[PDB]
Amino acid sequence: MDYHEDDKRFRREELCREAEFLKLKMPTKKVYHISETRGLLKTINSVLQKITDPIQPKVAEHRPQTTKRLSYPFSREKQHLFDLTDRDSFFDSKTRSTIVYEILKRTTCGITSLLANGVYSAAYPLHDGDYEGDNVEFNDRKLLYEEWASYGVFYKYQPIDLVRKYFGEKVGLYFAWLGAYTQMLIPASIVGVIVFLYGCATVDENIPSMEMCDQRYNITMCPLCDKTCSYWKMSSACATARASHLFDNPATVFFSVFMALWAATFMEHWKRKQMRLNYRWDLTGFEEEEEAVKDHPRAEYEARVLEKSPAYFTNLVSIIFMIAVTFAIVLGVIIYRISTAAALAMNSSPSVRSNIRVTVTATAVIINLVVIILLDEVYGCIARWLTKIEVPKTEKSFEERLTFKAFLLKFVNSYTPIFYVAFFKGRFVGRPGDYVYIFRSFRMEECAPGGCLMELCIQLSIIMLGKQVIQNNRKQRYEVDFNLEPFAGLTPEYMEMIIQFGFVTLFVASFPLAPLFALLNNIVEIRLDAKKFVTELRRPVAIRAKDIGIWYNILRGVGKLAVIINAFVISFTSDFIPRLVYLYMYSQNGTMHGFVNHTLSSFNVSDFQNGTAPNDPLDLGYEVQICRYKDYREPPWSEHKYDISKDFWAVLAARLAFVIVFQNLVMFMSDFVDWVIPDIPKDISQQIHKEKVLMVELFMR
Amino acid sequence: MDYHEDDKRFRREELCREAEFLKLKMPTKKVYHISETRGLLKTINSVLQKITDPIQPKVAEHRPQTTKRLSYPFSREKQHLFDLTDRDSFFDSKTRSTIVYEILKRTTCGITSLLANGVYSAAYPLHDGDYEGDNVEFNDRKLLYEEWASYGVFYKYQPIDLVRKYFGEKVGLYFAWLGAYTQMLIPASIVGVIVFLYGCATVDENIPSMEMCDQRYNITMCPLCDKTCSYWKMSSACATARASHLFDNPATVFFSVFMALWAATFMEHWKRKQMRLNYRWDLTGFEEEEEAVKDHPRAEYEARVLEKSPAYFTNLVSIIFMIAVTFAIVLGVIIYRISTAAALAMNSSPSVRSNIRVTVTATAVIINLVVIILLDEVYGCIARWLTKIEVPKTEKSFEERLTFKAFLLKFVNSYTPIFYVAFFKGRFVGRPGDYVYIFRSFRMEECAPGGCLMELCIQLSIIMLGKQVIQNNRKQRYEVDFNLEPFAGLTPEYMEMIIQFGFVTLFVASFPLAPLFALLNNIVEIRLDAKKFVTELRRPVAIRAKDIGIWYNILRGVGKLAVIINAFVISFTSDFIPRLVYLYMYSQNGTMHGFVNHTLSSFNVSDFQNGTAPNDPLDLGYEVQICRYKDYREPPWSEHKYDISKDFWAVLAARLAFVIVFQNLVMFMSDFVDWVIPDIPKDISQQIHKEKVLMVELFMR
Ligand SMILES: [Ca+2]
Ligand SMILES: [Ca+2]
Ligand SMILES: [Ca+2]
Ligand SMILES: [Ca+2]
Repeated sequence: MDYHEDDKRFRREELCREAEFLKLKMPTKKVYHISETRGLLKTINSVLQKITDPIQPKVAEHRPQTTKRLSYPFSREKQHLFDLTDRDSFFDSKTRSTIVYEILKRTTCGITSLLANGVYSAAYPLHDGDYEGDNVEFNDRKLLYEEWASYGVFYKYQPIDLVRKYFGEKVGLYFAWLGAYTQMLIPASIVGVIVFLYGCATVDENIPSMEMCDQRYNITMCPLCDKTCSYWKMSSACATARASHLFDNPATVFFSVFMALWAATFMEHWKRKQMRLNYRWDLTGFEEEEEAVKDHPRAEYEARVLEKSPAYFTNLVSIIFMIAVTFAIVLGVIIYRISTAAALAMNSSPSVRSNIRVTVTATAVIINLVVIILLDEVYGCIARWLTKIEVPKTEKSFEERLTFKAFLLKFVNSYTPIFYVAFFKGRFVGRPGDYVYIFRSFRMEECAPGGCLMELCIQLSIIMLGKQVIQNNRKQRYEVDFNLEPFAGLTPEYMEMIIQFGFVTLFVASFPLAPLFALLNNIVEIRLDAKKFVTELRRPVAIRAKDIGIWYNILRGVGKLAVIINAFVISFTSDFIPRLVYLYMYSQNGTMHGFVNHTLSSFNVSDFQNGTAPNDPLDLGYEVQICRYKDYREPPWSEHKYDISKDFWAVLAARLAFVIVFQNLVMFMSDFVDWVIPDIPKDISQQIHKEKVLMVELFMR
Repeated sequence: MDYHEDDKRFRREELCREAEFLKLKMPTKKVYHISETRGLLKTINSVLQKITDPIQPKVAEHRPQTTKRLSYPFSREKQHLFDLTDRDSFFDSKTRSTIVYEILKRTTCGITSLLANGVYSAAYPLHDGDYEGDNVEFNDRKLLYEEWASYGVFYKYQPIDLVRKYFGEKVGLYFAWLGAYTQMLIPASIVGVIVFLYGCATVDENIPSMEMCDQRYNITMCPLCDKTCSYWKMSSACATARASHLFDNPATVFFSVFMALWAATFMEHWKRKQMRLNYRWDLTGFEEEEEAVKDHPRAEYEARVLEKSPAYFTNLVSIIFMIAVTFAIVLGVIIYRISTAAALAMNSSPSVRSNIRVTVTATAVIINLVVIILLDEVYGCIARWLTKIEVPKTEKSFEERLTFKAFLLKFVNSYTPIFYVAFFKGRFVGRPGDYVYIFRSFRMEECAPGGCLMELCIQLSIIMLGKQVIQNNRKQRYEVDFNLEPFAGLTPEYMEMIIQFGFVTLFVASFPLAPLFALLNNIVEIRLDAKKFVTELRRPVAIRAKDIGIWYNILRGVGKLAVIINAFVISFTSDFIPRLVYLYMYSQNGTMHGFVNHTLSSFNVSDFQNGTAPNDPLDLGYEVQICRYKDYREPPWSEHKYDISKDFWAVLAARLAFVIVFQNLVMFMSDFVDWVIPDIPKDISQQIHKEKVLMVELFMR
């Protein structure tokens, strides 16, 4: 049981002599202000860095950090830059660790240069006591384990003041943002359940659904593949049409508008909440610019350029990153294209005879998700290498550029198959008179029969649930925390949340119960992150932060892109605009009767291109003469046959007009939601006004 | 010649006794810190308010206001909140007037309550000396008259430090913004002249222009009016087609993109320039919130609601303002509709026989501009009355709400005829088989023959030049400034500049030399505003300001609306998308030959509706059987005649797709221009860093 002390570093004790000299030179600089104690356990030494009482005001004044006062107006104690009070244990462990880390970073041979050189293996603070220990005494770690880091306390609120008090305000800000996201997902999940129940309660009487599942019509569709498969009855796929209505009803369009407004309201609710937490924790912006130490490779680079005496190199690095992003996009496209074929071969190998084209698609999206998880680490390493060779000036810019590059790579390799299936999947394929052949021998495949909106939503389901699947399916203190996993950072924990937010905002024009899945994921992910921070990972160094930072701009950009993505999803891949066009232009009775016969276009089977027709035309029991495809083209009994008709141009014009109306009106409503809701709450403003006039009154006398 | 003194107020000296008692009560409160001297000239007294030396540090410390320091690092003197230096005339006239006005506003019976009550006619400062006076001694007013307020010094730069030193920093900020606007209009004007010369150098060989001005084709167009006029040859209007190419060439589309980027660049340049001027003048944000005195009607309202013991009343006021704005819109539409008819009757009264339909349109837009100038004051008074009955809490919110209401009313009544001619002018009229009749007897008019883009640009020309036309076509001091016109405010001077900016950004997709007209207007308007501020108007009270305020948000909103307005102008009223559609879909040779025959649609003259055909079908010398209109409809020799064909839907789909592409790409490029250009300049940041570390170093010792 070590005494009350602070951040400790780990040495390498058995060139080696130069490393030992560098390991001993800095403690000689630490003699004046840091106490030390060495320890041997079996073969490797370690050192301790307890700091003394008079040096806490020495560093707490040069770096301005807040301190609670004595007076309590309205039973709420005020704060000040420094207050001197006896029984000096009021400096909690996070403040002491921050002061010691600032001492380590300021004193040169910074501690990061010695850690990257290799003379120091690690430098971590120690957790206060132990969690779930026998006969422990009022531990903050134990309190956070029993009240916050438990699966049986998931419904209760989280002690955000306690997690700020223990793991600092960056981890506190992350958990407050995650709690705000989880709390805002509840009304979206409720409305999503309502919309899904509306879809389930209407699909029985949905007129296209009954027209497409009806027998005695005997409509024979076009083969949709090469000479391997053949003509298929449309009714044989209309069970997909029963699943199709649950995702493209007008309630889903209202749901898209509601989630645009919900993303806006969440953005300014978090904008107010971060100012509320800034009022609660620290409003001092005295941490001024150009105070962090520069990078040692940056120092070497500037020494080199002053000896040999930039923007061009940084522009070249950004260009290389741009072709890297384009390569990632085309790589994701080709990975999805080969993964669906690999799943098709795997399912056709033992002749399972599913005859549903859903289990094979689930296998395809599962192996695609596996490959995406495999290349996520590759893209992270590529982004880190690209950012390190640019050698930014400070650590903050280094972290922000690494964050930007990693987020763009995660965005492209996590949304490339979904953007491929949603938009560029079965539109560029031509008429059955003549198809388009990529590499002059392979046809570009059409999507799922009866509508690949079902394919899009099951890919969304599997990819969103895969993140849940991969997570759900005599000794002294210093060696115990040495056995613990080191703390990496909040950046990969923000990455998955931002990707989930992209799923929630970008693709609920096709999946109304995505907020429900996101809420069910976040409910257990809050407790998993709590258990990981309390039990497994080492104590974070509690770096000071004011707001979230770059991820707020990332959320704003995702929300702005979600408007145009949702508009394009509703217009093009949702098959809702053609229903409106048939209802208001071609109905002739005011009802949606004959919509399926209007959408389908005839094709004479004598006009295939060089044996593309199937080898078995008698599989249906009759010799079919005309198949029906879906492209809005002229019938074969016309003067200009297999040509684009007026209906295609009318439907396309209506789709583009709806994109214009949706995008403009939804951006205007989001701007109105931004304008109405103030950034600063009125109560926080009157409280900070009262606090500043009360401190002026107190310091007047 | 009065001595060195400050702001003086004007009394009413011959109930009257109560007014006299209120006029004498407040000078008794002025005895302690203000000196006074009374003066009679013929019948009315006046008072003087020279302030004493010890009161200047008393008020200059409670309200933190700038004071130059003695030391000059890099030949630039620093700034501190207060410095004590002998020869106390370093406090210039604007600071003394501001201190005296703050004294007047703080001391109760505020000075605005006594001025609105009626006991005080005016309260104005005196100009330092006189301009252009004989044997004057280094006057700032004289220096600004010969160096800034003159028409012979228009090419030189303006002394922005001197105008800040004399009329304060609000007038300085207005003149700096006007100078930045004039300087940024120069490259836009150069590119506009280049684009206009490109249009002039191509119109000779423009294939639609030669096809439309060619003889021997003998195309007879539809009557385009009621039974009054008759069929007209298209060539008889193709001189308008020679003017039409100068405004809808592809250089104009590139010009629209260039002005979107130019508006973004101007916004970021002014954003940097206002921070530069903030560094030069004052960076202190110590003027905290809730320090201004509340309104007396607001005090009466809160006293009433506390005695009798809001959001509903404010919402009702905003609703009344919304129906007021809608009424202004429909009023502007009907004013244009009756003004064109009034001009037509006025021109047809003496039988001028112009036969050009341009002089009558110029008369229509001139009288429309006259009516708009007439109702601008009406809308300003309506906005002031609507804002005053809402009784806002402070003066700043009162001015901002009055500004918002006045700007919306100015926007609607200044852009309603232009938005009417651009978009809703000749599109809702039907085919010549059957027209639409408003009020069941009057046809909705078609616009000018050969293209009403010419009508739109001549209306833009006249409305933009009308603001230039209405502007170009033994005694002591206190009585001299009493004879001068009182200072109203910078709000009406900002209104015309914002309307000019709306003209520059919203409508250069149809008028490429609008920045040239704006530059030629601003060149003389800077000098007229300078002469008005120096010679005619009284001295402003020099209220402190940091940025412009609401007008920056207004400029941002105008620039954001300009993207979609320009996209709709290029797609719908520019006739550029149909040229692209004919070139890439119907050309059959790759050239623009037969475009006029493709756009025009035939109509049999046997199919007019109830005598709508003209009374004189033999005016052209032949009995015409088929006229040609412009609606993309099926020919009469068709199974479905006079019906919308495939070409209309294709052209409409291309127009909407171009609106989508233009809006999305142009907003992305504007966001990229905002993102690349930093808000704070790097040199200003390094200088404020150097200044703060040097003041820390000085105050350390
Ligand atoms: Ca996590
Ligand atoms: Ca807001
Ligand atoms: Ca003016
Ligand atoms: Ca910027």
